[PDB]
Amino acid sequence: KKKGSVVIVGRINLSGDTAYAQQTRGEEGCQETSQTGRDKNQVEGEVQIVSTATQTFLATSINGVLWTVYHGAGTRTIASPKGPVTQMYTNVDKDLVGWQAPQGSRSLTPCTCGSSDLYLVTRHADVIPVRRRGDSRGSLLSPRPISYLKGSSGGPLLCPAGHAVGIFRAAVSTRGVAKAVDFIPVESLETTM
Ligand SMILES: [Zn+2]
Repeated sequence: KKKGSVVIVGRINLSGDTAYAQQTRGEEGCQETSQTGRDKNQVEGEVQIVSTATQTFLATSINGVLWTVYHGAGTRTIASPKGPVTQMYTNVDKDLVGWQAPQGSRSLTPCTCGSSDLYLVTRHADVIPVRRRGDSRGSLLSPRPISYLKGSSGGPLLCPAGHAVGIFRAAVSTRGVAKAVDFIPVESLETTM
């Protein structure tokens, strides 16, 4: 057998004054699209909700590349209107993969602000303040159970101006409580590019 494609199943809408998740495809259509690799749904926005047959997570467009984590996507293609699209970037050492950004998506601009006051966008459209603590680390201003972050890998960390600062990769927790986050800095994306 052959593994299916990653499938865009929704998005995190950041266009207005309120952030909210939108679903664009149900479970049945997702499984069919994963097998065929043919997705004719219109794509919009910067942060996509994506799914395989077994996992769901996020993917974020930055600089014309739709980025996500290797531990979610593996080496899978992504479904597109013309069929499955092969990864343009794969780096298991960074837990990073990327495809060409879908037609209709909007790309975040890489941050050049040098700010340490960040915001993590989750699959439930929570915008979580995060204080940057290193090249790949930031602390939650309000810790919370890791349950609330599960499924948000591939989502963005944003600066106050809405630039992309990094891609959410892993949670740092003590007794099931997430106190910090580990992320792929945008500079690591820009180098890979
Ligand atoms: Zn910025």
